[PDB]
Amino acid sequence: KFRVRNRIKRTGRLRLSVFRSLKHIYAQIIDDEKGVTLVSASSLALKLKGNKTEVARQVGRALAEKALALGIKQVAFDRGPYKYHGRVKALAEGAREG
Amino acid sequence: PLDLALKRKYYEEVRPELIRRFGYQNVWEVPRLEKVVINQGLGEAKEDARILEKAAQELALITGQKPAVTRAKKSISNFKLRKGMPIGLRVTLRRDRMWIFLEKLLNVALPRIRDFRGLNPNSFDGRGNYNLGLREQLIFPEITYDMVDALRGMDIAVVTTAETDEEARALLELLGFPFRK
Amino acid sequence: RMKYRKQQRGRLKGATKGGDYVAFGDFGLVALEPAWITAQQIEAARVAMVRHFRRGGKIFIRIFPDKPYTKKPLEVRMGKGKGNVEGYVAVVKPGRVMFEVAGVTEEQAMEALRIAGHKLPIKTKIVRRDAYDE
Amino acid sequence: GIHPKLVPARIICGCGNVIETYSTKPEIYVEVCSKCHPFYTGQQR
Amino acid sequence: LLLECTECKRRNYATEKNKRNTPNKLELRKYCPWCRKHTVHREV
Amino acid sequence: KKGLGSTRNGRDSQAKRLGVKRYEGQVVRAGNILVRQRGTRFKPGKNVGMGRDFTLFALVDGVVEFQDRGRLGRYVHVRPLA
RNA sequence: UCCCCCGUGCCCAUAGCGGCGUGGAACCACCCGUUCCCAUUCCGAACACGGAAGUGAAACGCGCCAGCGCCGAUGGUACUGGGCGGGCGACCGCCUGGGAGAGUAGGUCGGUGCGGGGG
RNA sequence: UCGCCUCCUAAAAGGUAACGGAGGCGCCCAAAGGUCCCCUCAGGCGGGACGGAAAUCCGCCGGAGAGCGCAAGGGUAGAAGGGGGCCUGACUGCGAGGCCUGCAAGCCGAGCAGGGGCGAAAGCCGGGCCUAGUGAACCGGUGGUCCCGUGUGGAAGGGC
RNA sequence: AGAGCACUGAUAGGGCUAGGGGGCCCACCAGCCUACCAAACCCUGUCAAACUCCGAAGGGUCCCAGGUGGAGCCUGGGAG
Ligand SMILES: [Mg+2]
Ligand SMILES: [Mg+2]
Ligand SMILES: [Mg+2]
Ligand SMILES: [Mg+2]
Ligand SMILES: [Mg+2]
Ligand SMILES: [Mg+2]
Ligand SMILES: [Mg+2]
Ligand SMILES: [Mg+2]
Ligand SMILES: [Mg+2]
Repeated sequence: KFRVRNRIKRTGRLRLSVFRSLKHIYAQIIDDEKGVTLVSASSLALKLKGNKTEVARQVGRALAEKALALGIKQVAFDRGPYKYHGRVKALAEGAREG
Repeated sequence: PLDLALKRKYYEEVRPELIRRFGYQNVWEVPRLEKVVINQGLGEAKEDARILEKAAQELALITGQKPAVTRAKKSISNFKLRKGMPIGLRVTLRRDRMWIFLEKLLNVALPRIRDFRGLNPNSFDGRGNYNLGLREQLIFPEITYDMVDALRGMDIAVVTTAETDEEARALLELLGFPFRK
Repeated sequence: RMKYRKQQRGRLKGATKGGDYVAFGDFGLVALEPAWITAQQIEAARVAMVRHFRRGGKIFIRIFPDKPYTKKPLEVRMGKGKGNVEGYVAVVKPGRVMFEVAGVTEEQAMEALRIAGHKLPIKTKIVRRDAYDE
Repeated sequence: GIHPKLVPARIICGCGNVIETYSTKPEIYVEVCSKCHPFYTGQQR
Repeated sequence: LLLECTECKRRNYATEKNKRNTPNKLELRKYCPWCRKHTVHREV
Repeated sequence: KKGLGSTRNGRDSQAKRLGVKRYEGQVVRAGNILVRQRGTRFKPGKNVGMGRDFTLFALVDGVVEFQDRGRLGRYVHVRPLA
């Protein structure tokens, strides 16, 4: 069902496991080995509005702001069951851009 | 588009009379209609070439959408099914597409059936999957004659949100599913 | 049967698990020492029981020849004996309940098992029953 | 599209009429009105 | 069925095999050489 | 005495040295191999890996260990560090 | 520090199957529509976008049962190192270490770490 | 029968013999190769125009009993199994460290540079799920190569 | 080894039951009983080198410690 959870676990660490629900989008940056989460970016758990696609694009810009003061740079995406298309792109495409 | 006859006659009549008879707590317990599937028990025209594909350009007249061919795996040599890549015409239809055919099922494609007593009252599998069999095909009004060749029957299944064995049997009784009692 | 061909031997090691207890039956037969009981003393022991009492009883054979015999015919040494020239045998170790029957008293059944007990190369001891069921 | 759409009009029931339509061919007459009551409908023998 | 491929506007070879009867009568693919860098290779 | 000739059952194949090479708690270097095997009986874990023939070889210098993921198989890892 | 929900990770069936009740404030799912990105070897079934008419029925999480399933001792036994003995024979016995399998009582409708939201 | 592959005999590291018990190979795949993505079986029950114990369909049950080219074994749906797209990494130059082992061999392999494929990226790609599908050396053909080339310059032959 | 039947196959008895055997409905072509042969499944009790849901004593390998033994290691000469 999931695979790519394992696919990344081969390479490095720093799981960025994104959860997308019908009105909600939560994006962490979670590290294994130690098995502990870090930057817990969200929107329906933050306070951002509700237009979905163009809303993921900003939570994506949050981790950047939030993490680059924590010793972070290393991308390590974690697409869920989803397909790198809409909200997951916008969520992503702001990341390194942030 | 989004409004049609039995479309209205579904919500605007069929659901209520189903609940005063039986008795439902929630709303998503009524037997609404989820999917209609069509299966072509072919195998014949598999042989040659001039005919086998034409079992499709018509089954877009009954649902607007083109159909689908499918095949098999096991190695049955009892008739030229080597290894497995045969014939299997099927189609599935939802929303309005699943409605017009229904609106055209119990209304125009009915009277011209040999010994038309109604529909089978015994062919029940408990879970809302009543089944029938369509020998002839001219009963579909679009299926005329002026552009046909021969017999191309098929059988169609029906899927419900029903629970009991008697349930959908009642749901049928108000959409247009006569039986023999 | 169906199985497949032929099989090695098996040194009857610990006079043990080849063993049971009088289940569905009144009295039964036991093994004092091991052997390879064949599909020809069984029937020979079987019919010997029936013939003691015509019209009566039920004999419960509890061993089965699932083993191949192998003999060569007067030749030298090559390949493995197809054999089976006597057929099949049943691995028998002591303690095993060979036969057991039901349907009569004992004076009519202390002998039917005494007889067939003579159709065996191994010493036997008739089992009364002893409700030691496990 | 990639297939003909759903042009509605009238399916000329034989009795009187039904609108309904879509399918494909619009002005389709059909002989037996079929629902419309032509037999097995309210019982009639 | 044995086979080997040479590159375009310069003869030099590499190694593989074709199969003929399986309709594959032409064979041309890209490859990496040790002279020049990357180009179209043929056959013969 | 002159008899028959032959059967069909003397063919065999020659050995493949199927085994675990280094064991748990053995210092191993870089590149070493740990499991020659048929299939994925022991699976590659931390700092291990396999090509082609299911051959568990240490990516980096350290100590070898076994943990049993019951369900998920058996896993040979590498403790680099020291 | 604790309880619920959500994402997730570990220990790997004392988590599973089946049945029974609950949960809808937020949570998530069902659900409305396919105009645009995307898509079905037919189909918005699924992937996807836009979203608030309806609901917790489904699916899902939480509590109870023990029917199946699983876990399962102690005890004793088979077996076996190692030393030794008996029978020509198939085999058996003694001592010192190790100690099963299955069967019994019993247990089990999971445990736990991180983050986030709501209590 | 002679070489190679799978199980047992192989007595729980490897290995082990017998004209012991049972079976295979001397092929193959431009897709059966790699990258990214979608999907997950056999069987059973019950309904279904053909056919009919067994044809494509549908609801439920269904954790692997199907499939993975061919013998067998290990493995495996948390894919190596079934579809689609883009590709040629069945690259070149190297190659630490190691399994097996008398020699010769055989086998796995991270790491770098040149250049490229796929993917948004992490990353993967030095043939195929694997274990069989092969032949020292001598001699000779074909294509390149800053080479040697007999007093010298070409040439002839040789060499890589 | 052992033991077990959860996979592979083998088996005695009983049970319920797909199929067929006797007997009527004597034929729409189905049906009921059955000291009959019989698989699916269950209990009773089992068989196995190429069966294992389990599983030893022992066996091999690395670390630590005792261990100085004609131990072990390396190079070379010679053999059998
Ligand atoms: Mg080209
Ligand atoms: Mg060149
Ligand atoms: Mg190139
Ligand atoms: Mg290996
Ligand atoms: Mg409070
Ligand atoms: Mg492949
Ligand atoms: Mg397969
Ligand atoms: Mg044994
Ligand atoms: Mg020491």
